[PDB]
Amino acid sequence: STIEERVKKIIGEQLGVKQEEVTNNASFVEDLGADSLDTVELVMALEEEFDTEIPDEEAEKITTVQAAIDYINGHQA
Amino acid sequence: STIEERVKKIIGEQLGVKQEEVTNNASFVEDLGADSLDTVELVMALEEEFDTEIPDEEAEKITTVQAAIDYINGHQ
Amino acid sequence: VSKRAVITGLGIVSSIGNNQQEVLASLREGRSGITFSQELKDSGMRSHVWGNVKLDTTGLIDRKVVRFMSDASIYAFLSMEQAIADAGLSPEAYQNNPRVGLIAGSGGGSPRFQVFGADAMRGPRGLKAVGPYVVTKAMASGVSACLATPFKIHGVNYSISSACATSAHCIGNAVEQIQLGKQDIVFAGGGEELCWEMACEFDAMGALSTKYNDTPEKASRTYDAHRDGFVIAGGGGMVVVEELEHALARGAHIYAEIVGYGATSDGADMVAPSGEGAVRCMKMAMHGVDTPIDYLNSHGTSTPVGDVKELAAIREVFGDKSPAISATKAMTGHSLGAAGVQEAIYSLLMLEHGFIAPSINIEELDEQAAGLNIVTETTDRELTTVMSNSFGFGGTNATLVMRKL
Amino acid sequence: VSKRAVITGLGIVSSIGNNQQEVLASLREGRSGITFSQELKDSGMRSHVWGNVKLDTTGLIDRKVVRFMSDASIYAFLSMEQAIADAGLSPEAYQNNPRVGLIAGSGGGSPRFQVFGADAMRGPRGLKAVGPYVVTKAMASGVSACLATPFKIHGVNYSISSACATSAHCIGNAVEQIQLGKQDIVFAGGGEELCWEMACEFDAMGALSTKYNDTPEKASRTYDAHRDGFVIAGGGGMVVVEELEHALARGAHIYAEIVGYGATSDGADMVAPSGEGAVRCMKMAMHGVDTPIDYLNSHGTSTPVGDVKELAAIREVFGDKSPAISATKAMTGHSLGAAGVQEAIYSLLMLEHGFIAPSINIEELDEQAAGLNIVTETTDRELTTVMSNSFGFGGTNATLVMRKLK
Ligand SMILES: *[C@@H](C(=O)CCCCCCCC)[C@@H](O)C(=O)NCCNC(=O)CCNC(=O)[C@H](O)C(C)(C)COP(*)(=O)O
Ligand SMILES: *[C@@H](C(=O)CCCCCCCC)[C@@H](O)C(=O)NCCNC(=O)CCNC(=O)[C@H](O)C(C)(C)COP(*)(=O)O
Repeated sequence: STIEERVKKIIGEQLGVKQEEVTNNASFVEDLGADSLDTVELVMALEEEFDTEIPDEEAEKITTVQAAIDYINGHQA
Repeated sequence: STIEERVKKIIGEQLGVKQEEVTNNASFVEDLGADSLDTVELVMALEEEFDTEIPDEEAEKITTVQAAIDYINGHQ
Repeated sequence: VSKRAVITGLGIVSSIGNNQQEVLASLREGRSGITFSQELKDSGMRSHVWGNVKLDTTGLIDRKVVRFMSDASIYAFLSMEQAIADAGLSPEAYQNNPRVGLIAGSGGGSPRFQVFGADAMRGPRGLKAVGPYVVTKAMASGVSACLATPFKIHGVNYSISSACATSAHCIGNAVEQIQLGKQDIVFAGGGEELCWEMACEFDAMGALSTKYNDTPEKASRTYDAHRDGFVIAGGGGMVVVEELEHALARGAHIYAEIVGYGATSDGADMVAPSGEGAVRCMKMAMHGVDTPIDYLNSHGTSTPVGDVKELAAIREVFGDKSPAISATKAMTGHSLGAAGVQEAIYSLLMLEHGFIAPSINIEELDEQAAGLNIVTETTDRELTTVMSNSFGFGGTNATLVMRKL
Repeated sequence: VSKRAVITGLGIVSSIGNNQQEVLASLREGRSGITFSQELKDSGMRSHVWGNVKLDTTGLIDRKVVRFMSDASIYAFLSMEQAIADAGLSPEAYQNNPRVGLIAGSGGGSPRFQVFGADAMRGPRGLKAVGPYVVTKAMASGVSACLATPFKIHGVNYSISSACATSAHCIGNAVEQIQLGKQDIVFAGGGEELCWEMACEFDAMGALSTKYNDTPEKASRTYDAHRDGFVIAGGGGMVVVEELEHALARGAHIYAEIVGYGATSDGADMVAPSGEGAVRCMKMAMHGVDTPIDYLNSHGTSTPVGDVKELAAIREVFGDKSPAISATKAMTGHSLGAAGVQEAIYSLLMLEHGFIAPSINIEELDEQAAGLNIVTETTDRELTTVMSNSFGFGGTNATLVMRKLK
């Protein structure tokens, strides 16, 4: 929601890519200064934060801030 | 395999010598071509094979197959 | 005058052959070295394929020398013996000679024995379980140390390491030794062990193949739309780099001269190439080479990112004059540090036996591979000049150009 | 084989100093860098002393850069930062520049992180506990890969590995690249991590000092009759190797010319030196050098086997004209892969600052040092030509000779 997930995700992502104030439209790579391995690592961090394992086909799609919130809000845990 | 047979198999495999050229009075260094790292490994294998510990003081005294066989016999 | 360097002997142990004859046959037939690994699966990995060496090495090498070696050294050693035989060198010729040297490396030393040593330290026996032989199996220079010593090498003795360019930089550095007049002969090449200890770290970056554990011979599939990473492989290779006048005077068989060697750096990303480094690398290898590249052994690892960037760089280097390309890794898998020397040898056999080997398992091509001459059927051709590429993490690039006299 | 090569900058992270000024002070005072090690003792090890780098590295390297790095790469990266500044080089001069390369290695990659990625894989989380950064940390070329990438190096880029000769061969090969006219500048050096995982492998051989754990600063004692093995150490070092004309035309500070490089092989014993190969290596490095060797920084690890064999070789080469000799490892311990470049750096600091650093901890001098000039106390002297030896397992030998510019 925001502090349910959006904020938490947003915390997760800002600590991961090291950034401050991440916008809902931001692209990890195009806007937040990330690469493949950062995002691999960011998926791990979102898995620790919510005690869930994100499928490969799904994690492949998690490349924007919204894609991260949409995945955690639109599924389980 | 008795003490002797186990001791000669260890010596034989590690020094690369057929288990019949392991004479009882053969010297690891003079007769079976052991070098200083062979010496470390042989003592470590014997220690493991018979659960005995062999201090450095004792290991320098063991120059022959029979001295090894004799050392294992008289510790446990 | 600066000297010229030629290849007078080769040796190889690879997933597709235990000597150059077995390899020649495999290359002509497009035979796959890839098989299912119950070791990879037992470890917890998602890649269950690999290009394993099909040979029990137990007891092949003398106890007194094999006691120091990890498998990378074993494979490089066995390759050296074949290379010495191929070059027709007697012991009196290459042993105890300050003009004969060796440069050979591995990408990773021995992860298996670094892990063994720590596992044994932490157990009940402590040091007593470690043994006195782990250092030479684990050091990054094991391949050169474990060969230079029993072969009585008196000249240069060291390893190059540059990830999956490792053994091509070895060959190139060996050529520079000849060029500088410092050595008459340098044995050059490398080896790599095959183990879950190192495979699993590649899986953790999702760089290996995950989807075809049920169809091993198809998992490595360079330039194909549904490639999902590379197939890890092990093995070894060695070539005899020799000064040209020295080779002629002794009556040696010369496969080819090394007419070009490129080594550049991307200075960009740690795990993805830039193409810009590769462009300069091939360019610097072709510098002064007045004949065209008849065949190009690509680096091609069956990765999403890798295959395209190299075709891009290939396209920029050659214009409307593009040459033929195949990725032998589609058959062999990826031997890492041993890759460069093995592919140099595959290219040398294509030159010696006048064919081009095929890039296999290309069911559906990739759009970016358009207009390019990816040879997918064995083709007989009088080759005269061939080129091989190797690239590696850290943006390191190597290219070798090999020509008949 | 015609261009001339000089050192125009250096950097170092060492058990005796975190930069060259601190290293200079330790060298002049004969200060020991060896300390007691909890980690080593805890592991089960008989050797409880090491040459640790006394430096908090928290925050010294950008997060996006250090994520790929083992300690070896960290030490070399910090050493390279120092050396670039010391050479007076700016990004515009050395970055994105195809004539600027890097040759830098380690003796053993990262044993710590290879055991890490294996300890993790076999643990509960498996692949996710391993994480995606273990290859660049554990691969043998990690030192070169983890520096050439963030420093935007475009020329040559690879590691040489040759056990304890590693970073000396790196400098030598850097010199050949200049000589061949392929590069204007090559950063050359190395690094090594310090960890029980690697040190216990040496302890198992009998290679490490074990009898002096109570007095750690006396454990490393090259040429002492009661030496009992080397004291493991870690660190990094980097020198800027530059083509001569290029250096002169930019007003660079030049420490020395590299006027000799030997690289030979024993072809004899895997772990004990033949001495014959060292003789040829030193002779090769002295070839065409028309000035005497004023000071020789031996390899001198404090091993019973090793030290005397090298003394015997120095006798053979020099005869009744021994250079002044000292083993700085008695102060610093043995940094393995990084030893070569750090000792090239000590020798360059002795040459630049006009002194001979002492060979410490010699209570009783071994009977084989006879006829050799082993300097045991700091001695101010105007040096012109210095030599440094480095040897490794597998019979690999390297020698560097460095000389002031006319
Ligand atoms: C080998 C290599 O260079 C590194 C390992 C060798 C040493 C092993 C020692 C272990 C202890 C291969 O990775 C290789 O050939 N690399 C050269 C470049 N080729 C290539 O195909 C690029 C690989 N990159 C990728 O697959 C992606 O770029 C990756 C992994 C970064 C995915 O993240 P992102 O870009 O999506
Ligand atoms: C370093 C070295 O060469 C190895 C580097 C390994 C890199 C990292 C690997 C990680 C797993 C030193 O060992 C070194 O500098 N060696 C060269 C100088 N030699 C020397 O001082 C003598 C060494 N040998 C001995 O002391 C004996 O041979 C011993 C004790 C090992 C066995 O005794 P035996 O010969 O009487």
